[PDB]
Amino acid sequence: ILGMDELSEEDKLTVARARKIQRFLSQPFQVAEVFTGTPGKYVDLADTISGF
Amino acid sequence: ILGMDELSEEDKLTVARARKIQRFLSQPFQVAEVFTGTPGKYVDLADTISGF
Amino acid sequence: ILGMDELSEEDKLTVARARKIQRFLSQPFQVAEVFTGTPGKYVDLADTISGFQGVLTGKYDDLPEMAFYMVGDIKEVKEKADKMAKDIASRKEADNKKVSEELK
Amino acid sequence: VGLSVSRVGSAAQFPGMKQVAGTLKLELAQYREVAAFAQFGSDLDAATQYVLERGARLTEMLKQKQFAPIPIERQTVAVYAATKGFLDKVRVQDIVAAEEAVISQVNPAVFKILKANGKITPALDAHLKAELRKVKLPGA
Amino acid sequence: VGLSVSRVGSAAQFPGMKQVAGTLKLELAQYREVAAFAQFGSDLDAATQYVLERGARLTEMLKQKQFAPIPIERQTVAVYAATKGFLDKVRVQDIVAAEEAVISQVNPAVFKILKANGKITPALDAHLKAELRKVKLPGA
Amino acid sequence: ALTGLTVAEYFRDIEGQDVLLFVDNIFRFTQANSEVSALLGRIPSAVGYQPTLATDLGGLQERITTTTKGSITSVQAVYVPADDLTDPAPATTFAHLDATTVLSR
Amino acid sequence: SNQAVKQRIRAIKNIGKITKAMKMVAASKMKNAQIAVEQSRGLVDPFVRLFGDFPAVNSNKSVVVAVTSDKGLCGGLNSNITKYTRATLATTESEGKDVVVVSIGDKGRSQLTRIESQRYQLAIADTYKVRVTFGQASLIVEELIKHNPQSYQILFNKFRSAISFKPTVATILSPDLLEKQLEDVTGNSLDAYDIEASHERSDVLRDLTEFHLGVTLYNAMLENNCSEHASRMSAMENSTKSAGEMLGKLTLDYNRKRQATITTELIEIIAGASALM
Amino acid sequence: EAAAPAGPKEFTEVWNKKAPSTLIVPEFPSNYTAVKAVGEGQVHGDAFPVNFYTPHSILSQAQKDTVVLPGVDGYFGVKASHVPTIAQLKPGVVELHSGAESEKFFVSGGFAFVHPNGVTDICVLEAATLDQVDPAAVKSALAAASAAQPTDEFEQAANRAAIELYSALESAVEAKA
Repeated sequence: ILGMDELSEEDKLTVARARKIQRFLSQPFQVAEVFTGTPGKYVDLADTISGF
Repeated sequence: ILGMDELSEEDKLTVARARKIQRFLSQPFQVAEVFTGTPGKYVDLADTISGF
Repeated sequence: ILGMDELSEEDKLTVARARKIQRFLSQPFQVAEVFTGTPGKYVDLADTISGFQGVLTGKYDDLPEMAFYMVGDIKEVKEKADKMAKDIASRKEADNKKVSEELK
Repeated sequence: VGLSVSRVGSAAQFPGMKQVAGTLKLELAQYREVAAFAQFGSDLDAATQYVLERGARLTEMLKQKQFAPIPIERQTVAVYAATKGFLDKVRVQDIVAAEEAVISQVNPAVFKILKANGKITPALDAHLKAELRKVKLPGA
Repeated sequence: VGLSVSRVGSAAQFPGMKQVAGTLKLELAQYREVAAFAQFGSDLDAATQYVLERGARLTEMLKQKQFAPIPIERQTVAVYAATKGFLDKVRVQDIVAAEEAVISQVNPAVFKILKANGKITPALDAHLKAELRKVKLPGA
Repeated sequence: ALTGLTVAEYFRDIEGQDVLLFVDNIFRFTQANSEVSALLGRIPSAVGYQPTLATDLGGLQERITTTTKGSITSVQAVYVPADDLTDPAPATTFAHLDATTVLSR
Repeated sequence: SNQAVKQRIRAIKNIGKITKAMKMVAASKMKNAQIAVEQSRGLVDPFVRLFGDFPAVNSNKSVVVAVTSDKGLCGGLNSNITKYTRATLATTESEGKDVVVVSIGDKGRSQLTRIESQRYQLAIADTYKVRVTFGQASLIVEELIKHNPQSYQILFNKFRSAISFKPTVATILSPDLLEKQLEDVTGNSLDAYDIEASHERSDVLRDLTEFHLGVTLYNAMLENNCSEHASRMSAMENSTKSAGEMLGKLTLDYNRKRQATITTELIEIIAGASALM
Repeated sequence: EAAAPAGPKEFTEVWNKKAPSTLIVPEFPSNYTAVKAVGEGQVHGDAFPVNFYTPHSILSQAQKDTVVLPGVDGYFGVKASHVPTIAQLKPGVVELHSGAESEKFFVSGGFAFVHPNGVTDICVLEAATLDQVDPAAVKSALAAASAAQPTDEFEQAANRAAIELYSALESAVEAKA
């Protein structure tokens, strides 16, 4: 409605971190390599926990 | 949003009249005196119209 | 919700032209003249094509909204603005020299 | 007033009332649209304020109380006294009392002329403009 | 909290929990009325900010940790700590770690007299009030 | 509710008094007659109710009147189902109510 | 078809809560701005009693400033003073005067470009972002004195009460270019004053009109900021009204659809069971 | 000599013919002031109206019996029916006297108009009173401000303003009671 200008920068921090988390959940698939463009990744559990 | 003393001199008269009207709508009940202590007051119709 | 004050200016142009053509699709009927009083207008195809083309290009942005309401052509919105405008002053000064006398 | 319709009863009504009710209908249409124009009290126009007070005059004129229906000539004379002048001095409040004073203080022969002639003749609205100026309206 | 109800209500509550829940539910009700307005933080209001911060103090108190049920005297002590104002020292992001810094640090005698008495006594709300200041609350 | 109305109707007819009736939750009267009509195999009307909703309500509510002997007055608790005053059970109930007393928190 | 109406009810309900929050925060910011506005109104009075008030001067160059807002939920404030800006540019112009059009606020360059695209020359914005100070108004006045006009016009909304904002034109004349010429009436009205400066009276008037422009500008964009807050307070109150109207109509519509859903889903069950029984 | 007969009552009569008739006339800053300059009266005796202003404050708008102003030629005192004056003020102390008590307002420069009707309008930017001044930063401020003089003329002006302001401030903070 407004446009992310009236949020006191503790809400803008979690908006930016949540957008980073929203993108970082997406992962290419080795069965969707023929769909879009990308060789698929297999993330380990330790790498997942450390990255998030 | 403005303050209780922001009002006009006539609207404060209506506030002071309605606040004592809505007090006067309350009434002690005859059946409630076994647990409230104050005795109950039956009010007749002419008394209600005249007082209000 | 927000009113028209929050629009862009091309959006206010869109709203003004759309209210104009909304009123301009309205038309009096020759079978509704018995219960409305307004006589009904047959509008030829070339006339309505040219009128709506003119409102779309912008040639009638000066005219108000209610001059388009219940008129036949694009001439009659101009004559209804002429009729509406002239009155905009004519409101009173009908005091006496009446037909409402007591002997004549 | 905007949604209610009777077109079959139109051109089948009282001619004296059909004279006055046309400008009544147009003034109420203008009143509804200048009330829809004002969703807010912040900007006054003083040209729409005239029809915004004439419309609140006519709305107060139109409302009547229960179980007392009014004959058609006393409706015609009251709406004649409302859509014309003769009522601009009462604000919005005393227009019921003003309409009752119009009905009671106007000479009751003019109701008989309006009933038997059916319409308002020139010799009749002459005495309408005459008899309406000599009534005393309670909002002054 | 707004939609949950109990039609027995206050007749079947722990006395002493009854003494703090009456203002806890009122304060949470006011916080729910000013809820979703704490997205304007620099756009302060200075009177709704107190009830917004206290409502955030109280909703982070009521959270629990999954097959760790709490005895009623310890819950009563936690609500008495948070609704009297001892926890405005505390950062709101670690109130859930501040109540192990109330329950484990208050000596286990307040709990025994609150359980056996079954209500808050003037002696106890002097004593544990004095005990609620020698606690090492995680503030910054 | 018919049993309570009979107990009030004796005081109205035979004793000649001004009786009060308290049909607590008239909506539950409607609900129970809806369930009775459903168990008897009847096709339900609008939203889910008995086809006889207005008639099963008017059979109750028309015996609560003033006679030349005395009167029965009803203070019936009303429930509004989906906070919807146009639901057929409160819409049919409000056609009989001569007064509403709203108690609020 | 009954989850679109439910999510529209959710949309209009959160819009109404957003708008009531905006209304209460504008009502709070109007009160904290009224502290600063009524104090700054004092310094305007000595210059308007010393130099008078001369709006229709025959200047051959003017710099017009329309003091607009940054945020746009004001409800017809910036449009009202854009109308007033062109209705003073069509009034004070007399002979072919060069008019420099300036805007203070982002909502001025959006509309003064739409009116006066060629005479628009400067755009001050972001001024109410932290607060308005006199050094800020002084720097803006310095940038207006980079041009050398014979007059200044400041178009702002005078915050009178919480509902009344009147647009105001405040005129500052250049010191001996036009101001001393407008003060002499067969002699002067300024020669009553014993000048107690170091250098000449032209220099003390050159300092005094820069100070008058800075004071007028500071007060102008305090008054306009207070009217901005008190006009957002009424725009976000009518928008909660209309978002309550839309929500009530949507709830009536949703209950009609809920009843119709239960009826048709029950009629399907009866029609399927009557084909088997 | 007055070839443009300007003014608000002329703008409101010329503005009706060049503007749309829907817009009411704009207000002017003369309509929001009350005390004028040329108008009669407004002194009545030994007191006289002193409007001590600031952009962010109104320090006094009462009546005083004498006003000491720190003019650029030197400190002068305004009594009741003073000569009309447009005095540019040096950094110094205004004292508003109202009997035995004296509020010592150190201003940082500005102006001070004594009008024909006896109204004093002191118009300064910053006016600190003398108790909220520290005497510690002014001495290293004068020592440092008497040191850095490059070939810039702008910093010569700013440094001269610095040394005259801090020197007047030490003169008015070491000579108090």
